[PDB]
Amino acid sequence: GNVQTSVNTYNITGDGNSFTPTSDMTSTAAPAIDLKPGVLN
Amino acid sequence: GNVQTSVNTYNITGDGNSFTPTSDMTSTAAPAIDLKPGVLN
Amino acid sequence: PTGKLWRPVGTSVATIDSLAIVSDRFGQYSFVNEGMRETFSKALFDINMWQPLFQATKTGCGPIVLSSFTTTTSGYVGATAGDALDNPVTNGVFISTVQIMNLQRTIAARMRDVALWQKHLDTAMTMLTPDISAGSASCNWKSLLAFAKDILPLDNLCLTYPNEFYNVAIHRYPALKPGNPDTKLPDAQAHPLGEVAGAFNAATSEVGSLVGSSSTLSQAISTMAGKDLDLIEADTPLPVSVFTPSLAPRSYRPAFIKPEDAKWIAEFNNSSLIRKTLTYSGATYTVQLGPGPTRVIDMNAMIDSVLTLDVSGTILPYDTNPDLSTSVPAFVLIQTSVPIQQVTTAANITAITVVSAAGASAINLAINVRGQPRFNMLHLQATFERETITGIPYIYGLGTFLIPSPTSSSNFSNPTLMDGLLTVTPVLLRETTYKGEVVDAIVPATVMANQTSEEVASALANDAIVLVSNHLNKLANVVGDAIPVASRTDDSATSAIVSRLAVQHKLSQVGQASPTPPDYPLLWRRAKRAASMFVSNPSLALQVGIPVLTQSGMLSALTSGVGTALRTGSLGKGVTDASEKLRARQSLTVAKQAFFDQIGSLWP
Amino acid sequence: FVNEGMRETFSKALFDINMWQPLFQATKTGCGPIVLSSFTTTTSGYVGATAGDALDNPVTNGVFISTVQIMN
Amino acid sequence: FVNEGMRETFSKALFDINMWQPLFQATKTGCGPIVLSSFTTTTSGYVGATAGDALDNPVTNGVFISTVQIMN
Amino acid sequence: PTGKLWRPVGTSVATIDSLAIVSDRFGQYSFVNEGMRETFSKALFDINMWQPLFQATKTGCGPIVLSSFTTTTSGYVGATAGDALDNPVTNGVFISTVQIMNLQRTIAARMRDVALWQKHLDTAMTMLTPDISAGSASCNWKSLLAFAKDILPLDNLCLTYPNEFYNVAIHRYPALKPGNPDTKLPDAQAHPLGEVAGAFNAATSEVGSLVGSSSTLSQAISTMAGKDLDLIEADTPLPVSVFTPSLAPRSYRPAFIKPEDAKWIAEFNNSSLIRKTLTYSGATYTVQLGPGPTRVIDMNAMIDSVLTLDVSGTILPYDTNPDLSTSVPAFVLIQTSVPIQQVTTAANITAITVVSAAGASAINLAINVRGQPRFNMLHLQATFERETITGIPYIYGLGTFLIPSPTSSSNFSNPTLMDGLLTVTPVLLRETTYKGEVVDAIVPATVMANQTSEEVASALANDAIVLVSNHLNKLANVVGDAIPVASRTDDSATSAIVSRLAVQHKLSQVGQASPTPPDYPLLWRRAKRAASMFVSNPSLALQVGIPVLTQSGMLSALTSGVGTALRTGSLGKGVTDASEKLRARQSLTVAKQAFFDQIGSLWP
Ligand SMILES: *C(=O)CCCCCCCCCCCCC
Ligand SMILES: *C(=O)CCCCCCCCCCCCC
Repeated sequence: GNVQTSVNTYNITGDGNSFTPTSDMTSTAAPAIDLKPGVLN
Repeated sequence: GNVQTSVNTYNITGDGNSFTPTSDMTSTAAPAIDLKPGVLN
Repeated sequence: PTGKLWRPVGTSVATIDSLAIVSDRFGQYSFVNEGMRETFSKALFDINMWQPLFQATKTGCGPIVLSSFTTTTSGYVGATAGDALDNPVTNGVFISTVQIMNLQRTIAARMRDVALWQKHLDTAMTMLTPDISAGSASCNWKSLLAFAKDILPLDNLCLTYPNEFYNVAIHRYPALKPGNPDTKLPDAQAHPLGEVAGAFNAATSEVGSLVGSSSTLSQAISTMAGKDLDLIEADTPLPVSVFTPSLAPRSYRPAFIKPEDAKWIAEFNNSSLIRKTLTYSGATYTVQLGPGPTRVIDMNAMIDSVLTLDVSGTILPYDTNPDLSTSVPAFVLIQTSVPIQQVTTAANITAITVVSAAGASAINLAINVRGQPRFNMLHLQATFERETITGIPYIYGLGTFLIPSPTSSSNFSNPTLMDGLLTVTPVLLRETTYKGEVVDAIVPATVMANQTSEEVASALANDAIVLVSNHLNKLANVVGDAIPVASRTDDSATSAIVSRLAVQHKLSQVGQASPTPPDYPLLWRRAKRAASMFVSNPSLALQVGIPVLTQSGMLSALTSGVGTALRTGSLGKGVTDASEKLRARQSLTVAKQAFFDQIGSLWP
Repeated sequence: FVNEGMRETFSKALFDINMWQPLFQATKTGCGPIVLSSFTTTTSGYVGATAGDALDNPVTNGVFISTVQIMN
Repeated sequence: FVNEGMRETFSKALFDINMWQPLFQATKTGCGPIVLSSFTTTTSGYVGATAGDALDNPVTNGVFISTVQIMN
Repeated sequence: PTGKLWRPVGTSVATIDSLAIVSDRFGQYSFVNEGMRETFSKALFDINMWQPLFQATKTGCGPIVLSSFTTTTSGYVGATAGDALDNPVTNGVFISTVQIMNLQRTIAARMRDVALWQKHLDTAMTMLTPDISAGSASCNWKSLLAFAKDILPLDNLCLTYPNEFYNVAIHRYPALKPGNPDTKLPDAQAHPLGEVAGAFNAATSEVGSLVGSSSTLSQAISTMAGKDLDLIEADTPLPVSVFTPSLAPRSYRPAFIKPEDAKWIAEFNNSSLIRKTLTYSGATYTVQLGPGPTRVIDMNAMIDSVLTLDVSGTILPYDTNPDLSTSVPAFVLIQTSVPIQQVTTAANITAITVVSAAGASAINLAINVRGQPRFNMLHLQATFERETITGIPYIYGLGTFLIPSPTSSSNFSNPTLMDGLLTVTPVLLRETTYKGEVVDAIVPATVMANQTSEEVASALANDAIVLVSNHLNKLANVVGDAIPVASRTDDSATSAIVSRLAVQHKLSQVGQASPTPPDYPLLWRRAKRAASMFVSNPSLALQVGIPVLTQSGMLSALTSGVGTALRTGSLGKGVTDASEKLRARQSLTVAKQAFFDQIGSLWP
């Protein structure tokens, strides 16, 4: 967790972070991208 | 050896290539680069 | 563009650093690309539809326009300053976080509202199959209505709002055509809000149904790429993971499985009996290894599983040899010095551990079922672990009896309780088993036509064979499903094979009088049953002695055919037998028209 | 031709990669953010499946991706 | 400061990497040829080991590499 | 810049493609960066020096200026169009290929020329040690010359060109100062072409010798990073490769090594004798396994090597028990059913293969050396291979006797020829052995203080122990060499350890009366002998029961100290005992001055 500083806009051990799940926003990237023949073109 | 074409200035199966060692040019890249403390600075 | 919108925090000059997610009091504006508006519009569209029921019941709050949750900001919109710099969008349409919240909880709140009514409308709608699939068929409206006026149970919602549900309905069922006000007659055409979608689902007589035939293909394509049917008979080490083995616990009946028919089970084929002893819970019992060969589960070549030998309904002759009664049946390991199948007498058996005994002797576990006392269904059960048997060259799991006192009566009995239905369940998928060894990778092609009739049915839960069977089985349902390997249509599957048989039978003819020009009508037909026999019983392709199917070419061939075959089906694949299929649909509409005719008379 | 929706995919695919920007620099791999506008072009002509039907799709300065690009 | 000889090394090191250019593109890894002139700068001042001795090395527009760069 | 020079083939605009290696009729101009001119100048400089001898002998061809092989082209110079674009060099100095050929074969041709003369100059120069290392010391020139006028053998080249070699010499030996022409006296200072280099090699009295102390450090630094001394007691699997095991074939004396002192060697500890038989080359012989325990090389836990059991000089009592004579000694494998150390009688031994017999009985292999007939040095020898013993749970290599007829005489003999010096040579480095198992990775920290006194000396050629010994041994020479672990200087090595002992003894004092405040003068001294005992016998750190050295901290600690210790030595590390070292050098120059004094008298 050693301080970095600019590489990325947020420090991990940074001031006032906060792990806190909300039933409201179910974390998700993009897995189901459609590529099948008919659907991709 | 399938033809490529531009990726690199030479085809492998290209016309008139030639494997032919010469005692004169002992093939060598750069392994002994000096990095030791005193010598790198 | 896509992602959240950014703007030059440093002003004017927007470089790959003078940007910053334009956040604020509303959250962060995320761009609403063209297609993502199709969804939220398609979702809201399906809600607006229920407009007449929202007013009737004073819920709702007016029609939900998607243009109430968005905005018209402008800036650079990407996933990160760097890439957002290449998407300068002007007056794009973004939805702020706090908004992405309402368009969400609104579509959710309204979705409940309608989901309910929409359920009442249905128990009444489908309650008179408003859907036929060949030609038409009416049912004089008066009757129809005066009829449902009955059936519909007193707690629907189609009785409290008839033409408040009817107006919602007219937009979902192009069956109900409302009578036009200024000509007081129907319309021929039916205009339900789902105008196009409903047009493209009708079972078009030319080819089954585009919506069907289309999916049955994309569906198969999914599998083909997914599980990894491709590469099904690849000749080279493959991590068991590549076979996604899951929910895989097969059960048997040893003490029957021949030792050579399945490496994981050796037998004590010795002349006389081998009565040994062991102090178990104080009391001294005698393991028997009776008259017959007593096949025992070998421990090596046994992927740390959960062996659960069930002993039930199986005979328990404590009636004759009284010797048998009193002995608590129990699964016991047996470490032997000299390798089994070379272990002659008691002094040979190193030690014997009762890995799991059954409390209470053999005269409480019984239950008379017509003379022949059976075994009250009970499950003895070890939890074998790869390394608990480290070093130990010879050790065998045996579900025997543990007699408290061997006698002359039990001199021809042989108390192996293995005749029971044992159920091994691999508890550690990563490691498989093949030909008696434990491995981490299979070599597919090796397991083809390499097992015998029963060197397959005797496979050990999650072993190459059982894996190279679970695999073919998927590929077997892709062909069975998508491809027409069940009609005289010499399909892409049975076609890939025919080309192999030719190229094969053709070179076997090269050199020597070549008195036989390849057949073809006979080859097409031979490969048709080959591809067919596969779809039928996927397994066979593992058994030595199966015509065509087991030559190295096929399968590796088949799949890669079936492969490209699915990636071209078109959409109208349903044209196959779309004639009798059609004629059968007209058959149904003629019978359903017959129904409407009674609804039409009984309730005039 | 790269019709509207087909850009949604390649953008949605690249979008999921750009996301990992902070890890690409950290580990000196990658090579900067991948903009889909680096593989396309702005040609213009008639775009169809066959001369006959392509004649009814005069597109001006549409966004097409050349084969060798559809490769990268 | 990056004295003359110390540039020989970092150039000789980068030179041995640029060589593999045709394999970096082929396999879409890499990120273009690594020029040592991308990690340095052209500052100017006095460069020594300590204020006292650095005073006798006035260098103008020398080529220095900043710490965070000596990192990349 | 570096590499070959490129130029815009497309002209003017030079982009990352409009470039091209500027080749031509001379080959390709490669840039001659600043430092690379230092070499070719330093090489030519050492040749020009011999100018006076080139003219004298009409060879050579004038002084070789490096500016005759180069050119002054200009363009972009890199390793590839892409990167060469960022090195626009104007009028740089490049050497064309065909030139890089001459500057090569010239420096080579001339190098021979001088290498020869330069050898004659030497047999004459060093033939009067022109090098002292403390204070000065002359030797009146007349004598000196009139002296070498003798010694020098008639085929030198310093007699054919005295002051043609002398002029070359004056530039290499700042000992010979030529008398100035216009004052006819020396110069005090000596000006040899190697002005600086020769100044920086003199053994400076402040600190031994910069050229020495400097290298002894960079040398150690090389090793420290190289072999991988760092990570020497790492606690985690490490590929044997990480230990670069080479030239590693250790030899023993089994039939002496206790079975528990080295897993790879079990013994037949059975009551009576176990005479077995075997038809070898027709004739039937009897392997004995005589009276004593007969320790045999186990086959499992035996990395497919090249076992070569030598049996020589060892007693061969065919004199007493005549039974022994006639039996051809031979290394034989022995597969037993029941595990050895449980193998009682003959029926237990599955089979016995004569993997390598010695032609001619035991009465031709003998040789009387004072009554006690010995064994004419001969080497029996198998080539054990991991898998040739697959499945086979029990099998042992035994260098026994193969008696052609067992008798009462050989009832207390026990013909194990294992007392001979066996030499196993791992023939497949990738696989190591530990505690009796064959592996591909070691866990260093595990092998520390885990062997016993002799569970080390009994290690098996290329086994963890022998690897975790070959490793410490390097690290042992880095400290022994660079660091001063052999004087009261509480060096960086014995210092890293002291800090561990403190932190260790300090917490063991925490909780309870803490009646003993840590010592330190006693801790420094205890850790000094700990670091010292290590440099001494690197091995010890493997034996259970060694003070300090075997606690998990140390070593892992030591090395990482010694590590940074080398990366800071400075240059004047030689200041250590640079006093007595100096006083010893003056001692030599005083004795060498004594020599010059005789050269000065005898040959006046
Ligand atoms: C410093 O690296 C100390 C360790 C703190 C974070 C390490 C990784 C565990 C937390 C993950 C944060 C990022 C997403 C999980
Ligand atoms: C096509 O790839 C056929 C194989 C011919 C070359 C493959 C690699 C063997 C020759 C190496 C050429 C490059 C340096 C060895």
